[PDB]
This record gives sequence, structure tokens and C-alpha cells, in this order.
Amino acid sequence: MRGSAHVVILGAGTGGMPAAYEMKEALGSGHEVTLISANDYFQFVPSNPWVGVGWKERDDIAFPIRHYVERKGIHFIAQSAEQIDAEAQNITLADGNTVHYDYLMIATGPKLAFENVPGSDPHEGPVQAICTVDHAERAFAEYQALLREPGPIVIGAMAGASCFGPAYEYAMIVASDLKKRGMRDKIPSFTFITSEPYIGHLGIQGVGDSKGILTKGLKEEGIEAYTNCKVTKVEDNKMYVTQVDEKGETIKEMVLPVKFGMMIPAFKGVPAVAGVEGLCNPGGFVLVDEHQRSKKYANIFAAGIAIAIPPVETTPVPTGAPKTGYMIESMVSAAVHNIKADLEGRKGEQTMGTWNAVCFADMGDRGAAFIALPQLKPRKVDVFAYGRWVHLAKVAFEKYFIRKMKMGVSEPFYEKVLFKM
Amino acid sequence: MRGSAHVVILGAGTGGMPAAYEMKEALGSGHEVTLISANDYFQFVPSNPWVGVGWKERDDIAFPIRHYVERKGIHFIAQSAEQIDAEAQNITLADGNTVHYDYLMIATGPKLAFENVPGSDPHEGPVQAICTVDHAERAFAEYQALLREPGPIVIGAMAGASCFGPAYEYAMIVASDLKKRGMRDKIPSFTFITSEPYIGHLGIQGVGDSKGILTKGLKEEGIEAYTNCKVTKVEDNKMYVTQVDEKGETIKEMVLPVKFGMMIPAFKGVPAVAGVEGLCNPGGFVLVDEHQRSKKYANIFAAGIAIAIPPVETTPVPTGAPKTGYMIESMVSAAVHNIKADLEGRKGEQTMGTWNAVCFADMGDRGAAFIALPQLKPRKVDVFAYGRWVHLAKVAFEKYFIRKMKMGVSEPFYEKVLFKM
Ligand SMILES: Cc1cc2nc3c(=O)[nH]c(=O)nc-3n(C[C@H](O)[C@H](O)[C@H](O)COP(=O)(O)OP(=O)(O)OC[C@H]3O[C@@H](n4cnc5c(N)ncnc54)[C@H](O)[C@@H]3O)c2cc1C
Ligand SMILES: Cc1cc2nc3c(=O)[nH]c(=O)nc-3n(C[C@H](O)[C@H](O)[C@H](O)COP(=O)(O)OP(=O)(O)OC[C@H]3O[C@@H](n4cnc5c(N)ncnc54)[C@H](O)[C@@H]3O)c2cc1C
Ligand SMILES: CCCCCCCCCCCCO[C@@H]1O[C@H](CO)[C@@H](O[C@H]2O[C@H](CO)[C@@H](O)[C@H](O)[C@H]2O)[C@H](O)[C@H]1O
Ligand SMILES: CCCCCCCCCCCCO[C@@H]1O[C@H](CO)[C@@H](O[C@H]2O[C@H](CO)[C@@H](O)[C@H](O)[C@H]2O)[C@H](O)[C@H]1O
Ligand SMILES: [S]
Ligand SMILES: [S]
Ligand SMILES: [S]
Ligand SMILES: [S]
Ligand SMILES: [S]
Ligand SMILES: [S]
Ligand SMILES: [S]
Ligand SMILES: [S]
Ligand SMILES: [S]
Ligand SMILES: [S]
Repeated sequence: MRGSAHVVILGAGTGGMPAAYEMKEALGSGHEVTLISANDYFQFVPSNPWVGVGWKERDDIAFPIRHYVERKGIHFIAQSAEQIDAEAQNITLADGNTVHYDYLMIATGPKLAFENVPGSDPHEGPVQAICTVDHAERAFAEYQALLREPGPIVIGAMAGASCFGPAYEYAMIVASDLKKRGMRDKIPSFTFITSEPYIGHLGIQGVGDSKGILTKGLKEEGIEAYTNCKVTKVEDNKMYVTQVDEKGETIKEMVLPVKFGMMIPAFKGVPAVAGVEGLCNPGGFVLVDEHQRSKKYANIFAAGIAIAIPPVETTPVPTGAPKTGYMIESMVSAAVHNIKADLEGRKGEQTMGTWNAVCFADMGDRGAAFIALPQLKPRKVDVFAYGRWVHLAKVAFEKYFIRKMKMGVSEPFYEKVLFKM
Repeated sequence: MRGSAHVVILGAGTGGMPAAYEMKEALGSGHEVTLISANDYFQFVPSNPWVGVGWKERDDIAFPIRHYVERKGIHFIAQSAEQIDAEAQNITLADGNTVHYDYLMIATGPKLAFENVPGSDPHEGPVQAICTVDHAERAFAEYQALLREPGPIVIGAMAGASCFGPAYEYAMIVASDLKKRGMRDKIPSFTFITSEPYIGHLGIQGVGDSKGILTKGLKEEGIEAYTNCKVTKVEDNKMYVTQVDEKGETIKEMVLPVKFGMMIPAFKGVPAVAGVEGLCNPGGFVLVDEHQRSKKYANIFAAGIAIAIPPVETTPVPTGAPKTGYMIESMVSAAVHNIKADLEGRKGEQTMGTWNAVCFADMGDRGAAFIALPQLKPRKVDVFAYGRWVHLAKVAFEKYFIRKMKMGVSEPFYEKVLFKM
């Protein structure tokens, strides 16, 4: 209000949850912090591929938000925003209620654009998805139906996708789970389809020897792999794939039967955010400046997958670069600090810093991880690692992050890196 | 050098010339400022369409650089950079000589991408260009050859172009010049082809009533107009045009004979800059941050058409947004201030400010001008004006800008706006 600003945070995910705590901590008792989110529970997204092969249960990676944020003085509304009026600064919720804000922080993550590919929606076909825990449980269910009645497998990533790690990870743990059940030899074919220009491109033009190691890993497991692919439609339990060459010209078309399938979809901005005029690029991602502030509305900030990051490369089949957890945190921190300063007559000069991608994938007893920065080669850090220690690190970090979402966050969030001192 | 940094400015155009003066002024006698440019003369680019119909002479809009910058202590090298080594911080010139720098400011403007359209190069066909004074003189020459032997005219802008004003302006003054010579009725057809989704889109989704007024202006002059066009090739004195619809689907193909033609080309980054690894987007435009600093090299800055600005809209046929003079100046000012601060232990926090487009077109006794900001609608200023006063303003500003390039620049460059006090 007129002297004690009301700060609304939209989306209680990887960026939104900590943003609510950090926001509340920074603003203190004199300001209202409201967290709005479509679900009443928080999920740890990087654990979803394991849920999708049944190595993890929902109960292990998700929990109810309300008590933990409210014990902190944050108001929680478990409702989806349907409309945003930036002029009037009102948010219309699904139930019709409206919420007013003085500052909006948008952390709504991705809309899964199943509509780019007719038939590709998990509910209308064999092609599943593992990005949300609801979808991963459903993926597991179809996985069990493959066990009872074996048929061809197709795993991969769609045109326009930006999140390739999980596709490779899921392909590997499925192959692995098939072996551990002695069922692997029952599979007619096992294909990996990706829009990447080559295996291990990962949306980032490769990191370390990702090409060689992912290539060998796929061959090792008897998975046939195709790149520069776009799926045009899913129909009659068949995936229609077009493969192009360096200059976008078609070099073949394939029709693949699928009994069990998982393709990572392209991400768009959610409709409520994409619907705000002049706020977003054509993909529905919020245009912001270095400080996380909307270019159009000075009291709207944004962070996480929700924001637009300009492409630095152009591939035969459209692909995007990933937005990963450490960079999301830096964006969150910057947005909070800069809002706090708006409330105190300063201009917040904090930025998210250097673009970077960090990803960790657990395969069982060991994992793979990479770090790349900045976005364009030649990089200052370009490492791809595999080992048992990646597994331990993933396990520890999940445990840590979830504990922090329950206990609360101050916080220069990543001093997990005090394992030096 | 080790304590008195050497600042090189690449490109002596609308942004580069003032950047050299402002740089020298800000750094004083203790630092070396070198200006490198492919031509030994400065040209006033906005005057080129008039040169292309013969209303202006080269001698009126261009002048030799050397004396004016050297009398200011700036070193001038009238040589084109062929290669840039960002690691070693050396620039290789056309003649083989190399120049070392501690800070590089890149202001090289556009490469005219005639190669996007086979046959479209001015030297290999009837399709001319008016972006450089050399090309506009050549355009005028072909214009006189049309006078002696009348045939079809085709004026417009290519796919990927970002500079539409001048196409409309040139079409109008040609029509006008035809009338004043009583030759207008000798023309079989007069076609206007543009990649814009509609007339008066101007790369900026329209400004004021540009649609209605440009539409009417073209009809008024008997010019037939097509939008959503891309020229695929120029061959045998014929332009091959494909017109698409809202979803990129072809709704017709045309083969147009041309006796006289002028299409604005798509712009790319020049090869020396585009060739620096990791410096540029796929178009060869320098990736910079709000402060004009290269994202990859902390001692490389950039300004003007040379820098990359992310798209905010997506059209059926690829088009770009314009980079116009006031915004270029703001970029220049920011880059200079921020370099000066790098030389003094500070961090320069200056930015170019709000995106904006300002364009003035003289038609003879009157002109048209527009101002739009910021880039995305709804805007804070969205005006399209026509009148005799636009003409006077254009004339005055040309006179002013050229005088300033000769006398020198301090300078919060635009206080021409003191016509209020
Ligand atoms: C399968 C998978 C694996 C990943 N693995 C890694 C990894 O290993 N390491 C890493 O660093 N990152 C990884 N990522 C990438 C990234 O870190 C995650 O996607 C992360 O969850 C993104 O955080 P976010 O806050 O932007 O979006 P999210 O975590 O998706 O949060 C968005 C929230 O907004 C809510 N929401 C959506 N629409 C509305 C609405 N209209 N109104 C109200 N609320 C709404 C959603 O319910 C959700 O809670 C992974 C991504 C996925 C999909
Ligand atoms: C026809 C036309 C009309 C325009 N009308 C308007 C208008 O009315 N108002 C407005 O505000 N703007 C207008 N513009 C847009 C814009 O202001 C101009 O294009 C402006 O000149 C851009 O300035 P710049 O410094 O980035 O590039 P330029 O002015 O093109 O300068 C680039 C310089 O770099 C040099 N160079 C190129 N390569 C090398 C190399 N390898 N080594 C060394 N030097 C090199 C070139 O010789 C040139 O001198 C117009 C543009 C054009 C083409
Ligand atoms: C995190 C995002 C990346 C994508 C997600 C995960 C993709 C799946 C990875 C599959 C890799 C499988 O292939 C595996 O690779 C490494 C080679 O580097 C081999 O391992 C080799 O290097 C490792 C160390 O890095 C040594 O400990 C080992 O002694 C050596 O054999 C394994 O013997 C091989 O089995
Ligand atoms: C600067 C970038 C924009 C593109 C470059 C230039 C494009 C060419 C412009 C062609 C316009 C010709 O059409 C011209 O438009 C205006 C209408 O607004 C009319 O003019 C009308 O409005 C003006 C004021 O704005 C009045 O002074 C006038 O009394 C009235 O008739 C002219 O009678 C008409 O002849
Ligand atoms: S999903
Ligand atoms: S990802
Ligand atoms: S990833
Ligand atoms: S973007
Ligand atoms: S690299
Ligand atoms: S040109
Ligand atoms: S332009
Ligand atoms: S323009
Ligand atoms: S860009
Ligand atoms: S607007």
C-alpha cells in the first residue's frame, strides 16, 4: 500500500519459493509478501526423471507449502493466476478473486507446449513427459504397461526444447532399469530422437567431451540415435519425424511406432504472463533488463525459466539454451535486492552476473555433471564430469535444497560452496 | 599502454566520429585515441536518398576526415580492418599493418547483405541501393538511364531489412521527380515491394497512423504495393518475388521485370567483427550488455548498427527493427563514460537508456517524421507527423550535425533540444 508496499510472488517453484522467503526476510514486518502458485505443494524438479522410472516416489520429492511459508509470515494462495492487468496492477485468480500488488515478481516457469506437436500431449497419446511430478508418475505407469506388453521405445527432445540433460538421463536409467529386470532383450527397438545438431550439444554447443561420452553411452546401451529431428505429429501410436541437414533441407522422414515414449516438449511462457500486452517476446517469455526488471513495467520483476534470454546460436532445427538452478538463484537474489532498493529510494544495481549452465544427472551409483560459462565459446569453464561423486553430490543437494525450502532462506543462497573452508 | 591506455575506435560514421571526439575529450592528453575507418571521408547517411534521385551532390553531404580529427589530437588511419584478434588485442589492417589496442570501440555499422539475394548486388544487376553515397550516385546514374529509356520501376525492402523509412522516402521522391520532369506517364508500372507484414509497419509494428498515411501516399502516386514479400533472386533483369501469408505459406509468386530498381538490403555485421569468435550473434552483431560492453571481452565496447538488439516480434517474412541516430548517440555516450571509468578504477554504470526510434524524411517542401518509444506497445510516445516543419528540421539538423563533425563534440551531444529555453 501507500507506504508499506505489497509484494506478490507468482509461482512457488525453484525460483519462486526462495524468492518469497528472501523477499520477506529483506522487507521485514512492515511489508506484505504474498506467494501465489497453481499447486499447494512444492516439487523438486530435478528428481522427476527418477520418479518416471519408479526409482523415486512423489512423497520423497514433494511437500505441502502452506505451513512452511506461513510460519514465516508469507501469505500463501494455492490458486492459479488466469489474468494479469499490469495497468491496474491486479491479478485475477482461477476462482474469480483478484489480488492487487505494488510489486509483482513473476516466477511461473514453463508452459509445456505440447500443442506444437499434435498428439504429443501425454493425455492423448503414447508420448509421455517427465517435467512435472504428475507427468512423471503417469510416465511410470505407461512404463509398467510396457513391461507387461513389450514394444518399441522412443525417448528424446522436441524441436524448440531447451532442456536436454533430462532426456539423456531418462534414456539411460530406462535402459538400466530394463537390464535390472532382465527385460531389456524384449525391446524391438529403442530410439533416441533429438533436435540437437549433434549428440551432446545440450543446447549449449557442447561442453567438455559431452559429444563423445553421450554418444558412446547411447551405443553402449543399444540405443539408436538421430539428430536434427523434429516430430511433426503423433498419430495412431506412431511418431512422424522429419530429419533435416545443415541447411534445413529434408534428408529423411520416418514413421516410428511407439509403445512407450517420452519426449521433452518445447517451453513457452504461461498464458497469464504471455497474455500481458508488451510484457513478453513472441514465446511468452518476459523481457527484462540486467536487473531483472520488466522493460515495460517498472514494478514487474521476473526470474527463472519465465524470463527471455536471447539466442546466441542458430541450429537447423530450433533449439534453446537451458536455464538452470544456480543462475535462477542469482536472478532471484538480484530481483529481491533491487525491489528492496526501490522501496528505499535507491536504484538497485544488482545483476544476475555471468550466464552459466550447471546440470547434474544421477544414473544410479554414479552420475554426470557439467558446468559451462559464459554462454559463448571459448568459455572460462567448460567441464563435463562423470563419477560416483556426482551421484553423492546430487543426493546431498536434493536433501539440502528441500530442507532449505522448509526451514527458510535468508540468504546469499549458495554457500554450500563453503566446503572449502 | 601500461598506464596510459590506447583506445581504438573502429568506424568513422554516425556513431564512430562523435565517439572519437568524445573519447579524446574525456581521456585528455594522457591517452592515445586512434580512429580507424575504411574511407577517408565522413558521409551524412540520411541524405543518401536525395543523392540517389539527384537532389543532392556527394560534395554537399561528405567531407574528408583527417584534418578535423587530427587537429584534435586523434590519430586517423584511413584503412579497413580485415581481422581482429581479441586475445592478442591486435587489429590487422587491409595493408598488412597491425594496430594494438587496450580498449576497442566497435562502430562499424552494417554489412549490406546483397548475397542473401543472388543478382541483387548493385554491380551485377538492375537493382540498386542508396545506403552509401557511392551506391546512391550509382543509383542516380541508373535513374538517368531510365529517363532516356523508360521501363518498369521496383522500389522496396528485402527480407531481413531493418531500415524501411528510406525505401518509402525514395519511392516518393522518385515519383515526385518523374512528375517534375513530366516523365511520370512514361512508366509502364511502378511497384513497391516490402517484407513488412503491412504498409507502414516500419519494423516497429506501426507508429501513429503510418499505415493509413503511407498507404494513401503510395496510392496517390500510382504505386502498386505488396507486403509480406521476399525476393528470392534477381536474374535476367527480373526480380523473383514470393509473397506469403500470416503463417509463412506461399500465396503467390511473381516475376517482375525491372529497368530501374532499388531495394534496401538486409544488414549483417562486417566480416572483421563477425569473424571474432564468440563476439557476435549469428548475424554478426556484437552481443553487449546495458553498458555497451562486450559480453565476452571486457575491453571491447560497441555501438550503433554494429550491436545486437533482440527481436520483440516475429513476422511472416523476417524483418528487423531500426537503430536510429539519437539512440546511437546514447550508446556512444555510455560507452565513452564507461571506458573512462574503467581507466579510473570505477565501474561505469551508464546505459543507453530507453529504446527509441526517431526518423525524419524530407520529400521536398515537406517531410514526415516519427518517434516511437519504447520498443513494445503500448508506447509512451507513438507519433507520426507530416508537414513543412519536418522539412526545415531535417535541413537544420543536417547542417548542424555536419558542422559538429568538423568543429568537434564534447559532449552531451543532443542539447539541440534547448530550443525550449
Ligand atoms: C526434468 C527437469 C530436470 C531438471 N534438471 C536440472 C538440474 O539437474 N539442475 C538444475 O540446475 N536445473 C535443472 N532443471 C532446470 C530448472 O532448474 C528447473 O526447470 C527449475 O524448476 C526451474 O525453476 P522455475 O522457478 O523457473 O520454474 P518451476 O520450478 O517450474 O516453478 C514454476 C512454478 O510456477 C507455478 N505456476 C505456473 N503457472 C502459474 C500460474 N498461472 N499461476 C500461479 N502459479 C503458476 C507452477 O506451479 C510452478 O510451481 C531441470 C528441469 C526439468 C524440467
Ligand atoms: C538510407 C539511410 C537513411 C537513414 N535515415 C535515418 C534518419 O533519417 N534518421 C536517423 O536517425 N537514422 C537514419 N538512418 C539509420 C542510422 O542512423 C544510420 O544508418 C547511421 O549511419 C548508423 O550509424 P553507424 O555509426 O552505426 O554506422 P555508419 O554510419 O554506417 O558507420 C560505420 C562506419 O564504419 C566503417 N567501416 C565498415 N567496416 C569497416 C572495417 N572493416 N574497418 C574500418 N571501418 C569500417 C564504414 O566506412 C563507416 O564509416 C539511416 C540509414 C540509412 C542507410
Ligand atoms: C548432467 C547432464 C548430462 C547428460 C545426462 C547424463 C547422460 C548419461 C551419461 C552416460 C555415460 C556412460 O559412459 C561412461 O562414461 C565414462 C567415460 O567418460 C566412463 O568412465 C571413465 O571415466 C571415468 C571418470 O570420468 C572413470 O571413473 C572411469 O574409470 C572411466 O572408465 C565409463 O566407463 C562409461 O561407462
Ligand atoms: C520518416 C519516416 C516515414 C516514412 C518516410 C516518408 C513516407 C512518405 C509520406 C507520404 C505522405 C503523403 O500524403 C500526405 O499525408 C498528409 C496526411 O497525413 C496530408 O496532410 C494532411 O495532414 C497534414 C498535417 O500532418 C496537414 O498539414 C494537411 O493540411 C493535411 O492535408 C497530405 O495532404 C498528404 O498529401
Ligand atoms: S511434463
Ligand atoms: S534443463
Ligand atoms: S540440461
Ligand atoms: S529475447
Ligand atoms: S570453449
Ligand atoms: S548501399
Ligand atoms: S533506418
Ligand atoms: S526507418
Ligand atoms: S540478440
Ligand atoms: S501504442
